[PDB]
Amino acid sequence: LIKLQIQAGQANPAPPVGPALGQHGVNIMEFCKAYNAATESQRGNVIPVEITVYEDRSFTFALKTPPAAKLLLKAAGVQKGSGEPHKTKVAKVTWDQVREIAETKKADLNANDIDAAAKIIAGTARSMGITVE
Amino acid sequence: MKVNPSVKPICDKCRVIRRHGRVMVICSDPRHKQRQG
Amino acid sequence: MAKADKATAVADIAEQFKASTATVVTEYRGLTVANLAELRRALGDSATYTVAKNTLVKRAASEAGIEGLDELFAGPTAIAFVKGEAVDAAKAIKKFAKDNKALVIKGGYMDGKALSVADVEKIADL
Amino acid sequence: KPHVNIGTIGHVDHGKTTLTAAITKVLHDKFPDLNESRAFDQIDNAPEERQRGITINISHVEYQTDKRHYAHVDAPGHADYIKNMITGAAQMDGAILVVAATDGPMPQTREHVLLARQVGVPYILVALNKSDAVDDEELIELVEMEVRELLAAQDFDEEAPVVRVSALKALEGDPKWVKSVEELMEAVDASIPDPVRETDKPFLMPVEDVFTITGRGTVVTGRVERGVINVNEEVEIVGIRPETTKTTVTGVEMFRKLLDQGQAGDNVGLLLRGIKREDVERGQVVVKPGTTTPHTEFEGQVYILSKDEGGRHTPFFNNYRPQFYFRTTDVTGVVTLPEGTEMVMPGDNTDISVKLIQPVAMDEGLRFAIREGGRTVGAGRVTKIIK
Amino acid sequence: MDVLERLDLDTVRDLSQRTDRLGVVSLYFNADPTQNLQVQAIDLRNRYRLLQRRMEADGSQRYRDVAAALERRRPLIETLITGVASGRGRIMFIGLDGDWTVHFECMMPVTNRVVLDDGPFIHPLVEVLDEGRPAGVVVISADDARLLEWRLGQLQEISRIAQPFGQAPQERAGQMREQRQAREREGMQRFLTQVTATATELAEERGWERIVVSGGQRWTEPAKTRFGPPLRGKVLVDRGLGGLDDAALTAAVSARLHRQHKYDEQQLLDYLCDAGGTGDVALGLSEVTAALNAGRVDHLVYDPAVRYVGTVGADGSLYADGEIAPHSHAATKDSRFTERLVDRALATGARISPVEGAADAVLKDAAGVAAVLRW
RNA sequence: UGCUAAGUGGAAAAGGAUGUGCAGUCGCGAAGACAACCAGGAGGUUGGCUUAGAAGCAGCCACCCUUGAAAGAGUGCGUAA
Ligand SMILES: Nc1nc2c(ncn2[C@@H]2O[C@H](COP(=O)(O)OP(=O)(O)O)[C@@H](O)[C@H]2O)c(=O)[nH]1
Repeated sequence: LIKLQIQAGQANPAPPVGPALGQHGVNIMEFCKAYNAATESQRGNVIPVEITVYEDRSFTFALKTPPAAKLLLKAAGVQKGSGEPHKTKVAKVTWDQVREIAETKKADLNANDIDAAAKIIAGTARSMGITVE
Repeated sequence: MKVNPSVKPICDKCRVIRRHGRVMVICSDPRHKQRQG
Repeated sequence: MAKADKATAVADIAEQFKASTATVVTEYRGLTVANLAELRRALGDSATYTVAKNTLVKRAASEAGIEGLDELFAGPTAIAFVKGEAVDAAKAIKKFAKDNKALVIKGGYMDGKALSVADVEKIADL
Repeated sequence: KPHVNIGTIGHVDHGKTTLTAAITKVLHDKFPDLNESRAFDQIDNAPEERQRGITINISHVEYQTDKRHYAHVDAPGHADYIKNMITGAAQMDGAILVVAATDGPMPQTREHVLLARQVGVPYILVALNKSDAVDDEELIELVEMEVRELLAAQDFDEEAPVVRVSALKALEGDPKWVKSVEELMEAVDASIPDPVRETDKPFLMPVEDVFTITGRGTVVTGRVERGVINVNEEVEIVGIRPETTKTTVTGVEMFRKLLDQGQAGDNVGLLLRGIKREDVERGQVVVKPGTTTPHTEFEGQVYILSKDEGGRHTPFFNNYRPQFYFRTTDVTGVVTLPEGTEMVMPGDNTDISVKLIQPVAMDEGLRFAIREGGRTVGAGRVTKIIK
Repeated sequence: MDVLERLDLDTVRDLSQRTDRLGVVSLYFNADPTQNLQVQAIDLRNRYRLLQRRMEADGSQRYRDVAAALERRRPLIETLITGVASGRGRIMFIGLDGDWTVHFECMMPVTNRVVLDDGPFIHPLVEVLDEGRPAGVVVISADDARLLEWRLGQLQEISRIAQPFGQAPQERAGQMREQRQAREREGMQRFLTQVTATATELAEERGWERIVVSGGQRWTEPAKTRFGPPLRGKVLVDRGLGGLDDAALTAAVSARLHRQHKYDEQQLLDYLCDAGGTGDVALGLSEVTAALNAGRVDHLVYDPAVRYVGTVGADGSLYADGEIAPHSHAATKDSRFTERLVDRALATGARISPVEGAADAVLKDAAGVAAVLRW
């Protein structure tokens, strides 16, 4: 069972993805074709996938949602987060933007309500030193 | 086997016991085995 | 959970019976936390599922007229309070219990009387 | 009694080990003086081999029937069969396909048929297993038809002596099936044509050194592989140089002692006439004329070593340019993968098309190694001489 | 503008990052007096003029203006011939837009070279740094001790100590030869201890790799045996360094360190030969480049004499000649591939060991290039 | 009336240690404390930075939220990750 994050439609290159996918014997160029076809309209969003490998080299995969950490980074426009959070804060994010990111992650979070879901995303922004306003 | 005047539990699995008038440390890791002398 | 916390927890279980139409008692040993999320999401529209210390329930069970259900608080115990109707939650648990086989029902309490496992099964088919 | 190699192939969990056990028991019961039974565990506990670095698990068992000594090879897993059939230190002359009647062929059986056609084992015959547990005649009929078509399509013996046997009951001690096991024995003795002897094949010698001594002249030396040589027998030097040379022997040295003929396996000392050291070098072959031809392109089926065994650590792509090692020397050669493939991970077996840069002798079934950086990174067989 | 000193791999790595809009020209001048200086100067000017001709032959706008820049910087050639110091090997990197001319001089010999790329040519400079690692020299006498440093063929004095446990008894209290000899031996023993302590401290401070100890016919082995376990395996012994002037001292120390460096390189080649076949060493250009792409190379060994060529991908990757990854395309060809290999190895943090003669005997099949995989 | 098990008595330091006797403070516990056995020990997420790589577990900064019986931006071992 392989869990890793791949760019939206740039799975073809091997060295980041190939060797990690080759340990279990899965042939690379077959996966990089199937994955790229499934995730093409979402260009610009890094998207992870759970890869399941069966005993006979045959594999199946299930897609996921782009990371909460990555969605906040582009919602503010900053390239990289702060190296010393709680001291130097790279950007600010309105509470409206937070509830949008919590909405697109709703299929992968614990919270039943949108109120508690937004708090989950707000805690992540505290990790990279992004103010929530 | 380490033979030093000071013996101590290097890891969290070592135990300090007392055999035949000696202080000893016994673990599952053979590097940590040591007696006092 | 010191003495003060035990007094707080025992108060919560006291009101659970009073505000609930009925209760169903089960055990959960072997259910992964992900497997529990299946049951609570299935029961979310109808009932609430909690667990509590076997002894600490009995002290809280003395504040409600449920004095006939002391024998069922042995071993691991998980109790479900049904707030809306009875069949809706019973069918969901009965379906869930058949598959996993690690969920076992010990009894129930409806119409102010203790109830057996074989009787709770028929409530789903009612 | 001409000893002959065979082995079991077929999908895993079809009684290959069990059928070997039955054969051993029956041949020992018929000839307790001659054949000795092998225990089931020894069949199912294959000792590990690491020859040339390649890891294999094989079980070797031997027994003599009334006709000729037999050698029997059985391995636990499919990977062992692929590796052993490809690399092939000792190649079998005929194989038995243990297709159980419960479910007929599965892809593993198809690939065993494919590899058997590839490396060049000539003869194949079937032996349906678990005939006891299957009662319906229609099942065995359909399985027989399917296997017959599978064999015929792969250009094998369309009239293989198919036999129906229950291995488990026969091994247990049931006399109802010891007859079937011994009829396998007699079918194998009738079938599996006897191999041609090495001394019978035409002459062929790989050149190794060009020692030059006083009073005699250049002495091309190399262990004769196939055939026998005679003085005043015209021969051909064919190999890496562009042009073939035609010559004649003038004596055959062995151990400083002259002879008139040299048979296979003899560390001979051919002493040709009108030949100087500048005209022969290691890699060329001395052959009986016309028998063999040089080539620069071909197609083979190789098995690429893994990192653990000591091969590469990364795949290769088109125009991969390793050293190909035949006989006594290696020449570079560009590789082209088949269509529908553009990378070969280590530990995989695959067909490739090779284009060398210096002509060299070959024929279908020749064994060659792949060397890179000075170490072995693969092995295989030759399967088609394109040009 | 920048006559840099104290050259190490950090400075070389940072210097390779410098870039220009048109290009950067790298010049390596062989100022060795033994070979005729005029011949080397004429060869350097010839190579410069040939570069001018090759750039002129294109005739395109960018090529024309960069050629004009080439003939603008002609006098700088002479500025290399009359170097600032008396080094035996000179290097100058000139930017074709800015005025920045990075200058460096050392005593390690070099070969004439004129290159024009998008940045400095640091490869032969890495070889120079390989052949000139620092070392310490300790010359001990019954009267005093002398501590020096050797780096890049240049011998710097560090310190001089005089015998602190020495005095003349002057026959005041029943002196005999035996008592005077005993006193002298004890004093000399303590002096060896003190000098060894000082040299060990200097070694741990300045990062010395080897030490050349010279005590004489009597006091050379005790000095070697004083050094501790971390250092006693890296001490060379020469018994006649005292009484030599600076020229002879530098010559002897350089010869000894060169012998030791060649020995170490041979041992490295033997290790690479032995480890191959276990899968732990990537041999050959194709496998080495694939490992560098994955960032697995913990140690790169290459032959500076071989003229490696290869292909560079569209994402900065490296491939052997002909073999290109399926997804990748637009594979440019790089003819000076050795600089690319060294640059990638530096970018991944590996160790560079250019072995002078690896592709002749041991790694002949691999064409002189090998790497030690991290996993 | 007690203490010592070392022949201490009938030599010695920094320091190491579940030897043993006496006295005095405090935590936890029949709401089940301590030891042991059965089952959970999760999601955002591979937190941010740095790094060839750094995913609880070279290193630096923070150390939130949710479902919950509880589950640490992680107490060890382990892998190049
Ligand atoms: N019903 C039936 N079962 C068999 C017969 N022969 C073998 N088997 C069973 O099928 C299994 C086949 O295993 P096998 O293929 O011999 O293992 P391998 O040869 O090591 O791959 C064995 O465990 C036997 O118990 C048979 O004739 N009839």
